[PDB]
Order: sequence, then structure tokens, then C-alpha cells
Amino acid sequence: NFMLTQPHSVSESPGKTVTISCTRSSGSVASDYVQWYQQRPGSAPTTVVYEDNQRPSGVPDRFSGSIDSSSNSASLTISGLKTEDEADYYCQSYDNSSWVFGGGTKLTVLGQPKAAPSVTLFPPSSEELQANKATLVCLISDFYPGAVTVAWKADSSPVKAGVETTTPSKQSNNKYAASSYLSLTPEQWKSHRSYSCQVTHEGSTVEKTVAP
Amino acid sequence: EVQLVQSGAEVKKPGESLKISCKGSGYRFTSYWIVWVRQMPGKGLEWMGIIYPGDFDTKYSPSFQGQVTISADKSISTAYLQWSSLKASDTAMYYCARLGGGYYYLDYWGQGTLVTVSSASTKGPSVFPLAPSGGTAALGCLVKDYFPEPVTVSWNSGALTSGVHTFPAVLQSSGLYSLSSVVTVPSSSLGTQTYICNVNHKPSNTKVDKRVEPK
Repeated sequence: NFMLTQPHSVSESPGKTVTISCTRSSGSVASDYVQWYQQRPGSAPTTVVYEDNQRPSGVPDRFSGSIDSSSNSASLTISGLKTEDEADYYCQSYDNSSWVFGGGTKLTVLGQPKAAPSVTLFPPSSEELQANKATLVCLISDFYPGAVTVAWKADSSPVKAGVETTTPSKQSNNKYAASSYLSLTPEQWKSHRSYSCQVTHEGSTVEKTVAP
Repeated sequence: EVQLVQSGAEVKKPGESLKISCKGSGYRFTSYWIVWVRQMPGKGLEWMGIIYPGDFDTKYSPSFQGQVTISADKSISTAYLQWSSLKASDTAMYYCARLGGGYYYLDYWGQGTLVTVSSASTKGPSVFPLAPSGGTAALGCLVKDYFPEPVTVSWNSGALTSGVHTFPAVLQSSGLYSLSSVVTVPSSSLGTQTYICNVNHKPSNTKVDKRVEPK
């Protein structure tokens, strides 16, 4: 029933060395072999370490596993970091013929430019209004790191209802995008003088406004 | 070349049974353990179980025991994962992997099978034009209230690719998806170049071509 605990996120500059620890709650780590897996988003995992410290063919020698019996843990060590090493890393061991996975660690390779989001806000189309519906569309792109807060306003009053927002997702240029949708009746849209989309990122806010 | 090929993506409703597959080729299928792993959207890897096709020796993780059936058909080198009654929470990606090489490890992986389980029924999208700083204009279309994914969006029948940004969909509380695609164009090209978003939604046999023009 033992668990394997690893940090949620580690980060390091390229060229340097990062360590990911894996600690088991019960028993001694040396009792069962430990594997490490790498998984990039949208891809299947790959084995990078097995049998504590063995390296499967194809895997760069910059990857190495070790065991620290005193702290009852295993470690994945990546020297000479490269951007391709950005992924999720999972440790794995055995508990009487049953496999146990760690929670995973997201490795962030530092060095990427911090960028503020570009915001485009669209009012409801004339056609949508004919169908007795209304949707405001807030398109948020080219921001880094991937974390934003979206707030909607009717005139100057906050709007919580009818708001659906996506998770940030990585673009092709390694920056992040997201979008937010405010649902209104055509009557609400015609009622107010304006609606606003406020996007906050790293303490700074970009606000776009549209009017009927 | 050793290879594990899994069956295609599945969209199902709760209560339905489902049997997904993992086909081995290029090796002695009965001689290697097959592992099944679950990965729910945005979460970690969970071990579901393992099977040795040679004698049907099968072990399940405690959290999956009695929830799912792992089996194998020797004569066609296929391992299976099956549910008698899908739950929405069974929505995940499922991987199979071969334990192989003197100590073995997961050396080959299937490409994964995405299982989406939802009470939503198939529905084509309503497409709305998003009508248009500097010599640059932004225009697009809103692809509203469809199920299931995916929708494919192109511009001018694939003729316009530069400056195109299609945003990943949102999943609304209604179980329906919505996305937007926006294209950035020279403002000088407005009214001299036609802009039409081609939205194809295969599951509902619906294709829409929406002309986008200034308000």
C-alpha cells in the first residue's frame, strides 16, 4: 500500500543539473527496483531509468538513477539540461507484485522569455443575436508563463455567471494561449453600455472593452 | 521491428460496455508481460494491471480489481481491457506496454487509446462570424455548442494558413464544446480578399463554410 512521493515541479537553467527525488512511505527503497519514465505532452511515456540505475539504449547518458537508503528514496539526475528534457517524470517501483507510480514531476527548463498576453475581444455577431443568443469571445495569446486570470465586467460591475474559461495551452512558439466566453441574453447585451474582458498575468492586467 | 498498436479513440455514453485492444507484432506475444496504465486528463500515470498471455496470469492493482477485465487472445496476439458498464470517470487515455529487454523494463508502448465517456449526444456546431491596430486586422469564426470533439477548422479551403490561430475548445457545463479560430490579415486586404472559415464536424456529418465580412 506504500506511496511514492515526488515534488510537483522542479526547474533549472539549461546546461546545469537538476535532481528529482522519489520517497516511499513504507518499507525500504532497496527492497524493490525503481524505474523512471519520461512523458512529453501528447506522447506516450518512455523508460529512461530501470533497475535503479540502468539506462535503456537510446537514452542520453545525462540521465542517471540512484538510490539513497538513508532517506529511503530514489533520484533521477539530469546533467547538462536541454530544452527537450522538459517533460513529466514518473518514478515507479513494486509492492509485492503490484506496480506503484509516483505522482510525477513537471520539469521546467528555465531561460524562456516572459511575455504579456495579447487580447482580442469580440462582441456577439449580428447573426447570433438573431438566434436569440449572445456570446462574448476573449482570445488570449502569446503569454508566458502559462497562467492567467480572466475577469468579466458589465459596465463596471463584476460578472460571474455565464463564464467559461479554458486552461492555458502551449502554442507552437512555446508560448501560451487561452480563451474565455461570456454568455448573455441579447437583452443583457443591449442593456449595458459596455462589457469588458480583464486578463491579469504576473500582477498586470490587460483590459478590452466592447459596446452594443 | 517490435510494435504494440492500440485500437482507435472511443466516444461512449455511461452504461455502455467497451473492449479496447493492444495488438502485438514482430515478437513472441505469449512470452512477455503486457502492462495497462490509465492517465486521466491532466493527471499522472496509474497502474491498472498486468497480464502474461502465455498462461493468462493476470494481476490487478487494488483500486482497479473488479472494476475492469484484462484478458488476451493468444491466437491473434492481442491483449484487451474491458468494461461492462462505463462511468464518466472512466474518461482517460489508456496505454499498454510490453515488459521486455537481463532485467526487463517497459521497452515498447502502444500509441494509447483515448476513451471519452459522456452523457452528451452528438450535435453539430453553430458557426458565427467574428467580424473585424496598425495595418493588421483580426477576424474569425465562433464554433458554438458541438459534441463530440474534434472539429477541424481551415480558412479558404486550406488556402490561407499564415496568421491562423485556432484555439483549443472549452468544455461547457452543458457537456458541449465551443471553440474559436481567428486569422490576422493585412488591413489592406479587407474587401479585396474573401475570407471563409471551413468548419468540418465529422461525427454529425456537418460541414459549414462561413463567410466573414466587416460589420
